[PDB]
Amino acid sequence: PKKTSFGSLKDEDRIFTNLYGRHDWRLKGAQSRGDWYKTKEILLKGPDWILGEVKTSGLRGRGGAGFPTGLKWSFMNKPSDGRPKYLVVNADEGEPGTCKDREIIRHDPHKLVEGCLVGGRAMGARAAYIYIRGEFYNEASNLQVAIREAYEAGLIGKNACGSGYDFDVFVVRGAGAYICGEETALIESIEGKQGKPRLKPPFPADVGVFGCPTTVANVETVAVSPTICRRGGAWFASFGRERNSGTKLFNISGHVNHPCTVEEEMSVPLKELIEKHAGGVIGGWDNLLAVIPGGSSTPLIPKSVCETVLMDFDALVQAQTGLGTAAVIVMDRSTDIVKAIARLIEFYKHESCGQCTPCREGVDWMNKVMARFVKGDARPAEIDSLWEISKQIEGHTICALGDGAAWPVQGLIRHFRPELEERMQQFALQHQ
Amino acid sequence: GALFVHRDTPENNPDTPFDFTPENYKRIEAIVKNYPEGHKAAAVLPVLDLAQRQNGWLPISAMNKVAEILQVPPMRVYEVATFYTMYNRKPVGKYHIQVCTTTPCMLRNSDSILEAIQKKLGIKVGETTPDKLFTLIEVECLGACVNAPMVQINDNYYEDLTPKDIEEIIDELKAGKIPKPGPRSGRFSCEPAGGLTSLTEPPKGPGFGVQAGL
Amino acid sequence: SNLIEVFVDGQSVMVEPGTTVLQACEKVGMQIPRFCYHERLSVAGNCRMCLVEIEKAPKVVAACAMPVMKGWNILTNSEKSKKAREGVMEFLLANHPLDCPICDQGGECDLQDQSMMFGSDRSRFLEGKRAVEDKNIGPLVKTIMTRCIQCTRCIRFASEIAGVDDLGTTGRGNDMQVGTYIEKMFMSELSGNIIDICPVGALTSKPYAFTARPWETRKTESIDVMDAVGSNIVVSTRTGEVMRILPRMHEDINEEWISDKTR
Amino acid sequence: EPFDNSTYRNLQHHEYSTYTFLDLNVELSKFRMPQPSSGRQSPRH
Ligand SMILES: Cc1cc2nc3c(=O)[nH]c(=O)nc-3n(C[C@H](O)[C@H](O)[C@H](O)COP(=O)(O)O)c2cc1C
Ligand code: SF4
Ligand code: SF4
Ligand code: SF4
Ligand code: FES
Ligand code: FES
Ligand SMILES: [K+]
Repeated sequence: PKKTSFGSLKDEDRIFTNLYGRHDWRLKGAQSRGDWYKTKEILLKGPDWILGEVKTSGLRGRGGAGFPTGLKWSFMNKPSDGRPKYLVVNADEGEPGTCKDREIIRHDPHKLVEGCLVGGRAMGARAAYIYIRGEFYNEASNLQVAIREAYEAGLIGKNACGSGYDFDVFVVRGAGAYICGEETALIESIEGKQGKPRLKPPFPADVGVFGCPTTVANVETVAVSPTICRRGGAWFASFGRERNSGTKLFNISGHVNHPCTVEEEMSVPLKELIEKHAGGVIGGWDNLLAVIPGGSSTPLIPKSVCETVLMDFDALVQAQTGLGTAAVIVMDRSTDIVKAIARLIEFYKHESCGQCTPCREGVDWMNKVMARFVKGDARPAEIDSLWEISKQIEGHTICALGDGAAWPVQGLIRHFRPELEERMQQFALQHQ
Repeated sequence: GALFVHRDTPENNPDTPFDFTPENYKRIEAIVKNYPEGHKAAAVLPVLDLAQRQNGWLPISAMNKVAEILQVPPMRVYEVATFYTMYNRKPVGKYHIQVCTTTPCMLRNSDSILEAIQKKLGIKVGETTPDKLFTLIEVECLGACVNAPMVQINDNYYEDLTPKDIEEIIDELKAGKIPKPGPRSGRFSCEPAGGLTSLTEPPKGPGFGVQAGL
Repeated sequence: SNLIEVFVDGQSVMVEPGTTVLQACEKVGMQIPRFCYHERLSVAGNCRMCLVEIEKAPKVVAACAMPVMKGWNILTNSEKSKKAREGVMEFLLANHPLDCPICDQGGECDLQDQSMMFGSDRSRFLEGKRAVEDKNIGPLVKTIMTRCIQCTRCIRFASEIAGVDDLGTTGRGNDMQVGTYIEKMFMSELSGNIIDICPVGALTSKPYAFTARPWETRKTESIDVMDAVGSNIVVSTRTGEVMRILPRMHEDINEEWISDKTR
Repeated sequence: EPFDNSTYRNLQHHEYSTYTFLDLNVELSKFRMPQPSSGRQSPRH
């Protein structure tokens, strides 16, 4: 009837079966692994049926925010006012701890291409723009080899798959900016400007890239869709809990015996992931200090919280953190957590686009303050100031980079204030 | 330094000789036709990247050439040049060593790789070797966090380095030959080092979990 | 007759669709704080000084860029709106130079006035401030660029009103700087208008430098005779001496601009 | 033909060059649809 322990996903129900590149990644291998199967029928069922199945699966955003996919994709169901419509696949993957998108674009690129076709048909888009980060040169070239095979086989382009739908897939490499993972900053980076995010009340579904209706989607969100439509949608919904449904790619990095990328059933306990797939934290589970669950934006949790937490959006939101990109960065007890969070804040300072005052000035301010916190060169009355500054950045910026910089600070202050004050007191004792 | 104001030098000035080779102009033409008519300013980033891949870096003459080719204002090309960190507005070495030093790589001792590089090259972070073969900088996340500390030399990823593997990579780099990218340990791409805790069975054939008529 | 009904602190106003929160507050006589927003320029929405609370909405909105919705109640003086303004002003003043006595903007700044009216009265910034090198864009505009708050008003004006795409931003983050990258003059008949739109002393008039303070000048409203446009101007005088020329708004003739010969 | 999850199958990117991606784009220009047009040649036109 119902599930209560959402783990131990089998190989049969894993979407990304060429995750480690141990099979052919080209068209011939991908076809034998189920790809590009009855795509003509999926397209001919119509956009309404495809979107209905994407809603039935309960799939949410796999690139952070986790907004439901079927509802987001249905903003394009409107009739055309003359302007073109595009699907913009987000392949930037700039979040520290996250390397899951990199693995699809080079070992299952045809999954991404056919997901582009299925989704763009669902949104009624003429072309797909895959914006990959410029650092993924080999992955981008693998993706474009796959796109070339899809074109030469008639699966993309004129009369795509025999459906009569005309669809193009263009790859546009980035040039070294993490802010270009943000959907509107990505849009403006496609348009040849600085990667600065736009103010939202004009939404990408109305005014997107080139000023046309667009939907920006993560690589995994796009790539799972052909298996969602071809396997049932109900089949996808039978994995994980309610709301947060399906399966996810997990990046386990940090103080782990076997850091790895694995596909595990959603709502999996963090313990099962770390022990079964990652081989456990070095020194055992007793040696665990924090774990950052969903990439650098998601605030850390302590070992007590991480002891009995489940890996989905709702369970991790209950734990004052987020699921983010399902990039778990575990830290053993031999870790300077203040140094780690200061390094993350330094990353966010280096990646701020500088457009808006709170991110531009405040993230730099928080980096300056956190650098002192590593040395202890501060008074304990500055911790509350750091909290207030982070809340002043949070909810006051154009994009979510300010929020994702303020959140690691809050997660450090929330669970490791004694360590910060201990460092400050040691510094006061050393420097009289 | 990385200053965001240009100053003319006898090497970097508007009259610095730069132009695209005919093959690069054909590649530019293929790039320009990827975007709708009236919106070809969307090609500034890839055309600038082609300028960098031909010349090695971006002199101000290359920026002006891209602006002329796309009929965008030069200041618009200047903004893109100074915003995206992959654009070399100063010459770099033959091999641009880029070591990731953010937290997931730092926890795997990315500093033991940085110190080995600084010891072998006899150079610091942010400067080139006198033979103009290696430039060393610290970069943010490169999307390879699962692999132990990694570097990007030019276009390739060298992963899970020990303070000895990067020495060998630099040794064969100085010997001219290019090294095989990827993880230098026994693992292949991103799987667990002890064995596959995941897909280990023949993948299902085409049309396995289908429904009705799809 | 297609006007929608919105509320500004409970008071109902009827606005055309597409009217922003800032404009809806403007028609009840309430001026939302702003730095980057100019009504004659495009909307940027970057300074975040116009953030305001929509009743029942957890997240503040940029009043300058957000179109009003039917039934919205703008809370222009709620505590959340005041705290947003105080945080934004704190961030604006974190790296701002302590140049008020030596800066020509002092006494008619905007940063000063909105710090007094909407920000806190004290600092908790305990670090070293930013400093950027000056840019030379001709003999008319003195760019003390470390006073710049990156509102992009000059860039938007130069690109749209003046039609010259010389101004811009280089770099990103905290070290993103407004300028021309290259050493280049900002020559245009309308170049001197980026001085007035600049909210701070980042862009100042070279001829007027160090010469007068705003409070001591007498303002005579007159007409320009350097051309046949008849631009409306204000003549600043002090102790019987003409001090400078400023634009005087006339929507039908010159709006709020004058040419460099007029100025 | 048999199961071969004991070997990497992504060895092509070892032989990629500086112009592999752009050459692939060039060869891709063959089969694309005609781009849409906004009517003008540039927003400054
Ligand atoms: C700073 C920043 C970086 C982001 N980077 C990425 C990224 O690399 N990949 C991604 O898929 N989404 C990224 N996102 C999230 C996108 O903005 C967007 O919400 C998402 O791509 C939408 O598609 P989804 O609903 O399928 O996730 C980023 C967001 C922010 C604020
Ligand atoms: S939050 Fe930061 S990255 Fe996002 S628009 Fe504002 S300044 Fe740019
Ligand atoms: S611009 Fe305003 S706040 Fe800044 S120094 Fe000048 S008078 Fe003071
Ligand atoms: S120079 Fe003045 S007008 Fe231009 S961005 Fe800076 S503060 Fe705004
Ligand atoms: S942390 Fe070094 S690659 Fe992402
Ligand atoms: S005035 Fe609306 S953000 Fe600057
Ligand atoms: K000014």
